[PDB]
Amino acid sequence: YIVQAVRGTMATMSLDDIIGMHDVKQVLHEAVTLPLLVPEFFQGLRSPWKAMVLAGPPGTGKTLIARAIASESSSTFFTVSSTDLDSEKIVRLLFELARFYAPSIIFIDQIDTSRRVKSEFLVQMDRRVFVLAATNIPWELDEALRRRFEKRIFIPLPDIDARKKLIEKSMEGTPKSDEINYDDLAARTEGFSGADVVSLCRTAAINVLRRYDTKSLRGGELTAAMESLKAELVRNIDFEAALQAVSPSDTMLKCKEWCDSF
Repeated sequence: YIVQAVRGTMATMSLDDIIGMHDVKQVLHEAVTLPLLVPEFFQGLRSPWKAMVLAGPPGTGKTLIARAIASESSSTFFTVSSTDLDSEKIVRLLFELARFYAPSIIFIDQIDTSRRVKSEFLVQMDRRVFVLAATNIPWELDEALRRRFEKRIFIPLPDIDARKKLIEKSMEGTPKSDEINYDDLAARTEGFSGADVVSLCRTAAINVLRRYDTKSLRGGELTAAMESLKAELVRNIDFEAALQAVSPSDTMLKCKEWCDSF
């Protein structure tokens, strides 16, 4: 047929391109990578899980860690958003090409989120194909889903040590003064998700543009005032301007009360 949007989801990263999630990494490593590498050990009572759910706040690394395991376990990766916004003529091809192209991992985002959609999903869920699920609100039940996902992993927000290594990782490549304190930034970014840090750095990086006299309007013509922008450094005043603009996202403790209990 004419639906090559599935090939626009396939793949064929690195587990150390991810900062932190040390507990989450060992779980996904034992659950996906090891079973493929020592099958004689992971059979019978040690049969691998065929699916699990990653539940945590938004923007704290669920898609990166999903793609990383696919790279470490040499799995072909299938990424799918839960937005069918006719639609069902894809899952029976996604799972078809997933089983077809050896071991594969299907990551679907926001399972909380087109009528008879869950039909063909469960009708295709119920070689190796490991499904990795992520939701921001695991409170949303639909027990037909909460049943078919036994392992529920809570993936949390970074601590101050993982925050600093994130803040430094984002600022790399960008011109900046040395007077910047990544320890103070880490301390002042308590409660920030992983995506919040990038939004902080993307903001301070362009606060360099805002501290400029915008009357150097120009347009179409390149000005010495615009070749001056290339020399400008991100400074603490930008991070000060960023910290009062970028805010984070009791709110995230519900995933602990949901993953650790029923």
